[PDB]
Amino acid sequence: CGIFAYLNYHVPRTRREILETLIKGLQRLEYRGYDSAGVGFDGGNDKDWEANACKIQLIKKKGKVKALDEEVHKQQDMDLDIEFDVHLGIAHTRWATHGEPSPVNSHPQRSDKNNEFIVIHNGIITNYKDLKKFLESKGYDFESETDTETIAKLVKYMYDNRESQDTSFTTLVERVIQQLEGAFALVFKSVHFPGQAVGTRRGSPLLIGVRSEHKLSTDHIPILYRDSTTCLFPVEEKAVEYYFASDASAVIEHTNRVIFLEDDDVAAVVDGRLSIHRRAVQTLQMELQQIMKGNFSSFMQKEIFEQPESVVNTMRGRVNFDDYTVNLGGLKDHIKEIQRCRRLILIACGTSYHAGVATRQVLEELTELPVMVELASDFRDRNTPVFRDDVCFFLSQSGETADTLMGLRYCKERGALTVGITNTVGSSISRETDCGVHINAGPEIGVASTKAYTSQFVSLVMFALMMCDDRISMQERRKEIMLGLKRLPDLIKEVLSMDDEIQKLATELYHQKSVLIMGRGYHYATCLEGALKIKEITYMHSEGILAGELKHGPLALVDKLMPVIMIIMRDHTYAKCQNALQQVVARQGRPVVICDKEDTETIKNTKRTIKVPHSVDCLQGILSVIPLQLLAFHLAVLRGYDVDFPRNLAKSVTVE
Amino acid sequence: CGIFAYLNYHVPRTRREILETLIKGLQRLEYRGYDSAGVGFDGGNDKDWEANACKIQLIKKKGKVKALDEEVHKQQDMDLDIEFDVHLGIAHTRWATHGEPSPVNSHPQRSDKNNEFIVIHNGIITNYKDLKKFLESKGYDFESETDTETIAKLVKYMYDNRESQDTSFTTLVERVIQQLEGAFALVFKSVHFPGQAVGTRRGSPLLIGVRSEHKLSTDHIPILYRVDSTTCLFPVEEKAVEYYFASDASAVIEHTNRVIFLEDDDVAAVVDGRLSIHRIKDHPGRAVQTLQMELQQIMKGNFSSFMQKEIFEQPESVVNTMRGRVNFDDYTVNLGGLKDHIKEIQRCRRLILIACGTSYHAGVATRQVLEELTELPVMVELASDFRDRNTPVFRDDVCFFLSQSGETADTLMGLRYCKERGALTVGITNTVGSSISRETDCGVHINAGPEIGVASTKAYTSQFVSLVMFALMMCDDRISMQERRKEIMLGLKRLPDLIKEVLSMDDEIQKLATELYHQKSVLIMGRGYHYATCLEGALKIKEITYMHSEGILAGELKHGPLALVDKLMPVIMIIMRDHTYAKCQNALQQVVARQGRPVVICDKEDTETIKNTKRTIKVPHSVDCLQGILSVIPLQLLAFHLAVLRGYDVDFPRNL
Ligand SMILES: O=C[C@H](O)[C@@H](O)[C@H](O)[C@H](O)COP(=O)(O)O
Ligand SMILES: O=C[C@H](O)[C@@H](O)[C@H](O)[C@H](O)COP(=O)(O)O
Ligand SMILES: N[C@@H](CCC(=O)O)C(=O)O
Repeated sequence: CGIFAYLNYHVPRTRREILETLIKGLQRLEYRGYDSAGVGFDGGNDKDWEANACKIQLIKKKGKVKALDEEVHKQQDMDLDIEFDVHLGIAHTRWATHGEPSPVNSHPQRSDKNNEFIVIHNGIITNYKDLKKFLESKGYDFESETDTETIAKLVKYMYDNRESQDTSFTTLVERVIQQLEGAFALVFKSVHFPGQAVGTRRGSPLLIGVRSEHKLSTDHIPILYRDSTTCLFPVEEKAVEYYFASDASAVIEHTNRVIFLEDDDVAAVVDGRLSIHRRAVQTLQMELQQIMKGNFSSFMQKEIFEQPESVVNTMRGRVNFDDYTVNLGGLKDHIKEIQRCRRLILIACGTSYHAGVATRQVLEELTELPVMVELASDFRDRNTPVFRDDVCFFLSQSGETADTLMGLRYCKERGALTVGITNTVGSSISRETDCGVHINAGPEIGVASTKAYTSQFVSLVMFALMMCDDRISMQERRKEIMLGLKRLPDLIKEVLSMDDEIQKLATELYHQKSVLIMGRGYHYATCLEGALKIKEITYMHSEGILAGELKHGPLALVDKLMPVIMIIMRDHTYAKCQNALQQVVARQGRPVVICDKEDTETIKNTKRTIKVPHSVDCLQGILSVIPLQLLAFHLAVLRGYDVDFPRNLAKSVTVE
Repeated sequence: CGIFAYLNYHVPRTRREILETLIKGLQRLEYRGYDSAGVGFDGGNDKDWEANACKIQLIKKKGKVKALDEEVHKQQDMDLDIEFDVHLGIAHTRWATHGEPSPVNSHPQRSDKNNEFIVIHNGIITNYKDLKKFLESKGYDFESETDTETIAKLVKYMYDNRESQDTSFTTLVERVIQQLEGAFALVFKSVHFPGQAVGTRRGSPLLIGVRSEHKLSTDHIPILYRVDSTTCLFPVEEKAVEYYFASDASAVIEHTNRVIFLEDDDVAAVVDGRLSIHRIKDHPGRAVQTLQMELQQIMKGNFSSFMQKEIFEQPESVVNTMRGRVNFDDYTVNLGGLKDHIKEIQRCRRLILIACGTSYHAGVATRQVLEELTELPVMVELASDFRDRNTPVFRDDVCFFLSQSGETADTLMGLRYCKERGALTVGITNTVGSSISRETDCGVHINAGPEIGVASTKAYTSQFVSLVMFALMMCDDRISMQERRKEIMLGLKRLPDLIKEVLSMDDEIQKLATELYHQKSVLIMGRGYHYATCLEGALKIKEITYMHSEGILAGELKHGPLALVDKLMPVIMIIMRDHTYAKCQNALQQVVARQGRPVVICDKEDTETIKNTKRTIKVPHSVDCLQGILSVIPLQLLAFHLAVLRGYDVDFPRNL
């Protein structure tokens, strides 16, 4: 789900300039949820913009944002020419995990048939059923099945029972959040408070961007508790443009000056002045180019072919190849205490969990500690034992995944040392961990993680290299690995140069219903992540099978018709991988083998081979997964699917 | 693959009776799979059995044992009425590895055209190439492509080059095995040692059954290192005795339940009707022990298949697993196999469960209750991956090895890995005498009865119960857990009848089987206590039905796999009444929202889901940590019925 609102205070914008700004903001957030969308602006057709703030218009439609962008336009009642000196517009894209993504269930919600209060919500209210029965008895009629409607029908209830004729919009919102349980990020708009917006959060992101050619009155808004030296506003004049949003990608295009709110911070823009109730106006360290497709037809394709660069960025300022030293600044004050601990636990979901499987072996090798890799959802169901001398890693590209974040607080309660491996600065997981590392792979827009996986991979390897930098016996092993990392970017380029060869094989498989991907050792993770990618964007039934497990049942599924992909690399499991290949062939399987270029034996005896360059055994997983990223991509194109917006989900599961 | 030899010593038997005994022995060994069988016995039709001991007749044939029996009685030049006071007959079922199936490549292999030496072999001789070259240079011509023939030719080489005219049959075999490499179980017969038998093994099971109406000299055979009445097994006051060599107790139990399990490099010899055990390496020996196995346990009975029998007898096998171990009269659990080690186990700091296939699923299915009741970390490992990674193991680790057969290579090698690192090892097995039950410090025999079916059915649920019972032992001193222990044990008390209740819904499962008859994929979704149910049910349907069933952790849906859901993909969901019930309902709403129409396995009294879901398999409620047994049985049956509908033989391996 995404939030975006545009408040232009004394900056004349026509009704078209505002709508094209709300739509453009949702496009920046569409990857967080594209099942439905909606906008909320002022209606009426009066030249004097003052006589129009009493009429709220809601345009909501099922589908992606492009379905809403067309619904907004070509309307017979809205005149897109009205100049507004002051105006507020709120927008929202929804990830409909439940029920149908109907316009009635999309946001902004309303509080009545006249739109006196409209709210956009990101999160879940854990007691909306109680709030629904209380509001129904007082005389409020509910229309939608969502939990957001109980927030709109309630802000009006606090308005219908106030004490003074002019209670601030903050007071109303403050009484609402006190009756709301769970997490939420809200942005209000009302006809009673024209131009005023109220943005409160609790367990969900919500920042406020600001732009103005004039000087700002301060850079540290003082949080208040229920004047000219308290609010953020232009000094001499009134020209200012605010940008409420749940992410920074929707605001960077307009300005890089935002104010990240905090839990229970009730921001309020009144008379064009931003004030917080119950901060720091800062510069974003992001360039627009980072969230642009460039010359690629899709974000996912860009993010795959940019892995040579993102790998370099992950190691930048951390790996020195002249003296073979590794230093992760985020762990300098804790590395000593980590080494005195007795166990590593890696906790994550989906592709981030695979990154742990991909590096478990080398972590065991170089730390000599037990390494346990856990799926966050299952980790929580079982109340896994955790102790004070456990070091718990939490791998999360977004840094907001629910099950991973709750697992973190579970481990903190038991006194464990917590470490965050994130791709998002200021995220919940990066803040609430004792320490952490920012993989610094750049923004990931494609729903299917690609560079985030390889960057997590490299990051966990760098940690392993630190944990053994005092072992004489492991010095040569460290050198081998670091020389591999030095050569890794160019080898990734070599893999990407086989893009057309991968595309050809894709034309041989796109019609199939299933594909089994088999590997072991360092490439168990490879066959799991490759199977997940193909599931996610192609919708083929791909499954990863541990090669050593074939003989124990799954091999019965292999015949001449069942597609099979095998991974056979020149590491210590080569002979065993060859035995698995022989078993597949005996069952009449005709598999595609991802192997090393020098593996002449495999290349001669196998028709379809993807020949990747050889790297260090504990790094080869990075090179062996990329062909499967590309394969998943091409298969999706052949089948007529979008690689950036796979069906039935969105990016980052921030609510469970 | 299957070995059987019958030695009647001063127990008169006709040639017919001997041949019928050999055939019957192989019939008990067919369930392992094979492609050819043969027998070796004394030829000649001289009415005096003593003059026929110099003519070894062979009858080998490609095909099933039934065809062999027809060839036996189809011999015009053979008189079946000759009575042998002393005679040795050997039989074999072959699973070809070296040399295609054929009469010549079948066992017994002979040393020359006169059959001076014959041998039956289970396994593979690795250095059979080098050995064949050597014997050919010495003037021995080979007639088969089997590695086994080198054994028959080599024993004649030692005989031909013996130093004295009276070198023992044992000495010859000792010199043969000292030149062999690989795995083998062997039974030798020769004209130069009439009436004598020599058995030896290395990495392959070989046991000896014994029967006599007279008292035996001992129940503990002492090892003889490189003779008289005080050193071997024999009937005391008279000569009559019968010996049964076999690679599987199933071929012996109908004649006797007193068996000797040989160990690696043992050379067991019967000379003058007396059994001695030799070795080349407080006094070691081999015990004559009693098996509680019965012939009825390895017979289909009234069932049409072993799979059907072993599924539907699970009420009885669960009861047998608990017999003598659970006392519902006073809420106590006592696994006798752990008496001398339960103290040390409770002082250890981590549990590691190591297994393959369905046995690994048994660990996943009990991980949570083990964590809960032991409060120790519990790590569940796939044996093949456990080996590849050189997983850290410590002296204070308790390592469990789950294995129905007790011989699975990766599981067995994992055991020896942990033993080297000083871990306390525990075997959870279902086969007496197996390697894993021997080499572990202690163990528990799940006592499910022999598993003859190709797929693990009762073994899985008996492993499940066995690990729950161990968990109940580990917390028997905790006041805070008394109630929980009582709840679990009253569930075990009621479990047999609840299984019967699930088996009474077989008709409902058949209806589901016809609905999936034409389907190529099915997703089985669950979490918590039923994660294992999803993985195990998915494996059964893969192994038995040959369709692409996959287990998906419900909590992982929104992280990618949910993209497979639509109106066409068959889905089975598990929703039981435990603490994850609300999260399972969430997963169901996520599937339905994407046009999925899943079949739900739920509690009988879950009225909400039964009304909102078309087809539901309604199982009875048990304790949360025991429901996995009830929820997996409908999936066992589903795989069974789908296979029958598609014309498959559920008792036929496939996995070759
Ligand atoms: O390709 C799949 C996605 O990348 C997905 O599996 C993702 O990994 C999780 O939904 C959470 O990821 P983060 O917690 O790292 O944001
Ligand atoms: O239906 C599944 C099979 O039974 C298979 O997965 C089996 O579990 C393994 O081959 C391990 O066998 P053991 O239990 O003998 O180690
Ligand atoms: N390797 C031997 C015996 C195989 C077996 O049956 O175990 C052969 O192929 O003849």
